[PDB]
Amino acid sequence: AVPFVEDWDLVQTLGEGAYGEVQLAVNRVTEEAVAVKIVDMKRCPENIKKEICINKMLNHENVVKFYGHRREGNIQYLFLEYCSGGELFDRIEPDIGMPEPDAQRFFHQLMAGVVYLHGIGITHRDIKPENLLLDERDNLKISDFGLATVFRYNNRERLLNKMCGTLPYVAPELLKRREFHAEPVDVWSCGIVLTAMLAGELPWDQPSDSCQEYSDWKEKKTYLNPWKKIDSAPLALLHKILVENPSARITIPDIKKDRWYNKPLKKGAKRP
Ligand SMILES: NC1=NC(=O)/C(=C2\CCNC(=O)c3[nH]c(Cl)c(Cl)c32)N1
Repeated sequence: AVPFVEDWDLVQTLGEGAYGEVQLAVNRVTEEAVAVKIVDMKRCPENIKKEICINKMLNHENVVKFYGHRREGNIQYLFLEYCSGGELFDRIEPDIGMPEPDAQRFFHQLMAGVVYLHGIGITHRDIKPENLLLDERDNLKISDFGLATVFRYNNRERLLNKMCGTLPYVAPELLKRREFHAEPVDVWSCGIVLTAMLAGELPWDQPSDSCQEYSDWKEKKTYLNPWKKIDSAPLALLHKILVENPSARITIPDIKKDRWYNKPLKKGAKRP
C-alpha cells in the first residue's frame, strides 16, 4: 500500500506554540506539506494531552485542522494544517495596521472561528495575532489550543477563574474578579486584535486603572492614539467590545449586527 507514504521530511522551523516547536513537514511521496508541533514532554506531559484532546473535538474552516498525533518516547507530535500565509501578526504594520477592508475580512473570519468554538463550549483564552494564522488564500485560522478549555458541558456553563492569556489582550475582569464567564473574555481579545489590525499598536500594557492609556479609554479620550487612527464606524464597534463590565460587553450575535461589521468594503479576491 504505497510505500514511504507515511514518511515526512522536516524542512524548516515555522515557529513556536504555547507548548512546543512547530516544523514544516513535507511528505516524501506526495510532497503534501503539514505543520508538525513537536513537544518534549520532559516538561509537562498533561498540558499537551489536553491540547491534543481539544483539537480532536474541532472541525472548522477557520480553525487550524488537526490531522493526528504520535508519541515517540518522551516526544509528542501533533500533525496540523500548514498555513503558508504565516501569522496575522506579520501582516500588521507597526503603528499603521492594515487596510480596513482586510482587517474587516480577517475579523469576519476570526468571528466565524470563535462562534464555532464557543458553540461547542470551548474557549481559546489566548487570542492574539501570533495565534491567528493565514493559509495560502489569506484565510484566517485560529491556532494553538494549549491554553484552551471547556466552559460548557452538558449544557451547563462553568465559570472560569484561572488567570490565563497575554496581558495586552486579556479582559479586565481576569485582573479584578475571582470568577468570570468565558465567552466575553474571548470577545475582548478579539477586540484588541481588531485594534491592532486597524492601528498597528496595542492600546495598553494591561486593562487596569493603573494603566493610563486604559483609564484614558474609559474616559473616552479617542482623540488620542491608537483610536484617532481608527475610523468612526469600526471605532463604534470597538466602543461596544472594549467595555469593562463583561455583562454589558457586546456578544458575538450582536457584533454580527454591527454597522461596521456589515459594511461593504472588501472586493473578492481578483480573478483572471
Ligand atoms: N501558535 C501555534 N500553534 C500551532 O499549532 C502553530 C502552528 C501549527 C499550525 N500551522 C502552521 O502553519 C503554523 N505556523 C506557524 Cl509560524 C506556527 Cl507556530 C504554526 N502555531
